[PDB]
Amino acid sequence: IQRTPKIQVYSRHPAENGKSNFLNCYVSGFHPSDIEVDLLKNGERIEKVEHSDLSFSKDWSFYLLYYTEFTPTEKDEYACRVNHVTLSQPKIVKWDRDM
Amino acid sequence: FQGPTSFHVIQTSSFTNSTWAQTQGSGWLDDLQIHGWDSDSGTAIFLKPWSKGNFSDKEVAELEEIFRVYIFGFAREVQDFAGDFQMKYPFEIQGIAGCELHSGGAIVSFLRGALGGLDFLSVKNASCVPSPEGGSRAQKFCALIIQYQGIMETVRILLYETCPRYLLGVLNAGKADLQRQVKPEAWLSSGPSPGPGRLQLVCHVSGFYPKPVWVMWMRGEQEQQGTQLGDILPNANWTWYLRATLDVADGEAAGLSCRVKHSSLEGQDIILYWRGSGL
Ligand SMILES: *[C@@H]1O[C@H](CO[C@@H]2O[C@@H](C)[C@@H](O)[C@@H](O)[C@@H]2O)[C@@H](O[C@@H]2O[C@H](CO)[C@@H](O[C@@H]3O[C@H](CO[C@H]4O[C@H](CO)[C@@H](O)[C@H](O)[C@@H]4O)[C@@H](O)[C@H](O[C@H]4O[C@H](CO)[C@@H](O)[C@H](O)[C@@H]4O)[C@@H]3O)[C@H](O)[C@H]2NC(C)=O)[C@H](O[C@@H]2O[C@@H](C)[C@@H](O)[C@@H](O)[C@@H]2O)[C@H]1NC(C)=O
Ligand SMILES: CCCCCCCC/C=C\CCCCCCCC(=O)O[C@@H](COC(=O)CCCCCCCCCCCCCCC)COP(=O)(O)OC[C@@H](N)C=O
Ligand SMILES: *[C@@H]1O[C@H](CO)[C@@H](O[C@@H]2O[C@H](CO)[C@@H](O)[C@H](O)[C@H]2NC(C)=O)[C@H](O[C@@H]2O[C@@H](C)[C@@H](O)[C@@H](O)[C@@H]2O)[C@H]1NC(C)=O
Ligand SMILES: *[C@@H]1O[C@H](CO)[C@@H](O)[C@H](O)[C@H]1NC(C)=O
Ligand SMILES: [Cl-]
Ligand SMILES: [Cl-]
Ligand SMILES: [Cl-]
Ligand SMILES: [Cl-]
Ligand SMILES: [Cl-]
Ligand SMILES: [Cl-]
Ligand SMILES: [Cl-]
Ligand code: NA
Ligand code: NA
Ligand code: NA
Repeated sequence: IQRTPKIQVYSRHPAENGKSNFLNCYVSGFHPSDIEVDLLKNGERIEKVEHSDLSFSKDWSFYLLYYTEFTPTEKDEYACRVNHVTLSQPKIVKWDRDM
Repeated sequence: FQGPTSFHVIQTSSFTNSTWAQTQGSGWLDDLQIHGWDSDSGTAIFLKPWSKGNFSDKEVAELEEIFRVYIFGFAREVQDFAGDFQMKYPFEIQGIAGCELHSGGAIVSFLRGALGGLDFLSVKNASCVPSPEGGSRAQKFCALIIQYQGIMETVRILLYETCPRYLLGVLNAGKADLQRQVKPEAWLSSGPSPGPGRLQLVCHVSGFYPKPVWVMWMRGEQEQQGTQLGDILPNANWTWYLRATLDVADGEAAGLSCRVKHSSLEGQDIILYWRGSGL
């Protein structure tokens, strides 16, 4: 049985338009380990993204953290895009300041 | 003392087909990564200046070679026995091994393995114990591995003799990072409505280190038992993020506060107050 990834997108600090911050995408609960994660700015892949090395929890499900420094604005949209063998096409979870 | 109390190594070995297999590995103090492993070269990556603990360059090189030979050897041996074990490709094997410092000072060692994301085996009292989920296959694996006294003895030494002194050495060598105190910041927000005539209030707590933290929704000095803690999420640079939520009826949100207690605050709790009608 393969397990699909859970994707959680959140900022390190409360969002304040024009102030330096970090966008995190925590991808967890998946199996097997092969996975593709990208952070997006207005649907375009962010090249300067850092990530953790593969780890797993007590139930053997894998998890990763992908993060990038960003400055939120009124109109710039951010998201996390993940592909895994359990998915037909990449799953996109948009960052939401109010959620 | 505060901070991590355990050290462990993890292995993820992915067998794509009969000719291709690759292993990923890493070294950790609880949730904090201190070693990387290059799958290609079969060499360790020391992520912190104190990652070698109190071990000499000689002993670190010896252990790297033990892991290099084991990682290459493990893929070689699984491929050779895959037919006998009725393995269908692709499959993935995971392993975790290490030791931990308990209250009272004892150091306990562990080793667990998985196949297909399910428990497969464990090591108790320096012996191979098949897990029920592993079935007949894990019973056959434990029979096979105990035929080779070389592997058993190397595992015993690493688990019960090498890991405990390594753990104490690296907890000491890394204390400036491991036992540091980083203050959290906290803020309030409004969550999606959980139901009719109900609001969800959210208390965000972020940037704290070490991991233990206390967050509660309050009415004065009274803890709200409805407080729901989300999962503790990682931040970059060894800090954490947590959301504490509370489902309330609109007319009952007034008078609520969120209280944060953390070792770095030295008794000065953070208190945020919910104020109504967008104030
Ligand atoms: C890396 O650090 C390890 C931990 O060191 C300690 O903690 C750190 C944080 C610092 O504060 C250090 O200054 C401090 O030493 C080192 O391992 C520890 O080494 C010491 C020896 O230096 C060793 O002590 C010996 O213990 C035995 C008894 O051990 C048995 O029983 C205990 C319970 O009582 C049990 O826990 C053990 O597992 C064993 O079953 C004792 O017989 C020795 O006594 C002799 O020596 C002392 C002087 O040292 C003397 O007064 C006595 O009269 C007698 O001659 C001695 O007390 C610790 O047990 C050991 N801790 C662990 C968990 O293994 C580590 O040292 C290296 O490995 C050791 C095993 C030993 O071979 C050392 O000589 C090595 O240098 C160090 N370096 C490395 C590379 O690992
Ligand atoms: C300072 C930074 C580091 C920190 C210190 C780390 C402390 C580590 C803590 C726990 C690790 C537990 C190790 C478990 C891996 C097995 C190692 C091994 O057997 O390896 C050998 C085994 O390698 C093989 O032969 C390949 C066979 C592997 C298949 C076996 C799979 C079984 C593994 C699970 C064990 C469960 C059974 C438990 C029963 C006790 C290879 O070693 P070698 O000595 O033979 O290589 C020689 C090298 N010196 C130069 O040539
Ligand atoms: C835990 O591991 C110990 C060390 O291997 C076991 O003791 C060993 O028992 C073997 C019997 O099959 C024997 O070859 C070893 O020489 C002896 N080791 C020692 C410490 O001298 C231990 O349990 C032992 O065996 C049982 C059957 C009884 O005779 C006990 O009195 C022994 O302690 C293992 N315990 C387990 C499996 O729960
Ligand atoms: C075996 O696996 C590798 C890794 O994905 C793949 O590139 C290769 O095509 C596979 N070999 C065959 C002949 O199927
Ligand atoms: Cl910042
Ligand atoms: Cl970045
Ligand atoms: Cl191979
Ligand atoms: Cl079988
Ligand atoms: Cl133990
Ligand atoms: Cl699998
Ligand atoms: Cl606030
Ligand atoms: Na920033
Ligand atoms: Na922006
Ligand atoms: Na938010």
